[PDB]
Amino acid sequence: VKPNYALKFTLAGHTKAVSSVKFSPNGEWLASSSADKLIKIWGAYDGKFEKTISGHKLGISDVAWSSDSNLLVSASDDKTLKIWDVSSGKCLKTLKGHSNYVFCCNFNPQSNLIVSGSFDESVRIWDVKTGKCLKTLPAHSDPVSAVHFNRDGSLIVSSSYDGLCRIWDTASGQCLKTLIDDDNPPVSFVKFSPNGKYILAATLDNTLKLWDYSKGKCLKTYTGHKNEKYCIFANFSVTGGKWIVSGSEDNLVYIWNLQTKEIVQKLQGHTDVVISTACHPTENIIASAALENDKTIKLWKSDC
Ligand SMILES: O=C(NCCCCc1nc(CO)c[nH]1)c1ccccc1
Repeated sequence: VKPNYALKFTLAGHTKAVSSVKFSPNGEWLASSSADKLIKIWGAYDGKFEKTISGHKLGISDVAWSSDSNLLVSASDDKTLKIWDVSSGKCLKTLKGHSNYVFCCNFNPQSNLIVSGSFDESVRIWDVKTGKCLKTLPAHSDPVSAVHFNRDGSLIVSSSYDGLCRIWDTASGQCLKTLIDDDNPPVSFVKFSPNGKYILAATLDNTLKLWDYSKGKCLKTYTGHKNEKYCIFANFSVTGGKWIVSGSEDNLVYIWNLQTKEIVQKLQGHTDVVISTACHPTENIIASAALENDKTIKLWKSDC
């Protein structure tokens, strides 16, 4: 079986490259971040522009939702993260400490913590309530491309242009595991599978790999897309068929069968690198976003 994702909405408004799109956990909203220093909120189902959230002094690389869909965190080239009240659009805290661009951020499931990755080669864990840094992990020896909590928040995974994926005990900040192959191409993206047993990792050799966390083994490889330059997000689609979803530097959205590794669909429409894709938490909906020749978000819908 293949999905049949078709274009429903093109979301225009960003004046520079989009960097990241993410659906709210309640499925209501899409949040977008951009080089234009703005966060935009859009209706997930009708594509309707809701509001602009402003305050960062330089471009935003990443945005992430709290579990209750009430807060956003953004990661900025201004070396800060900002926690936002989405309803008011107000900046609640500025997270200060990173010594270079903040690239990537995520809330833990409880949403009492935020994890961030920076070009400063550190991973930081922040208290949402106080806005204070709790820990600095000396995580990598090159820029940190991604950070993610597992399903219960007990673990962090990070990836770096140093070619490593590392798994961290959240409570202690101690490294549990380093995923190395024999080569070490830059790791441009990582996240845990919904059940937290696997890690999906992108490398800048046009390759996605599914890793067994517990064993430290590669189970699956997904190829045929273009990824040698950008930190392109990848997703587990779980609402219909079990797919892998990724953008591509050839301006397409790739969708693979998770088990077979076959490409099942290629979504044509963007006029630049598809940097970010997000899978809706309950509907067969994909959001895709493109760099500065395009600057649009596209919403797609499938019957499976
Ligand atoms: O990908 C780059 N710029 C596009 C915007 C950021 C996309 C992004 N991906 C993630 C994955 O965690 C977070 N944010 C980039 C790559 C190399 C050097 C400078 C910038």
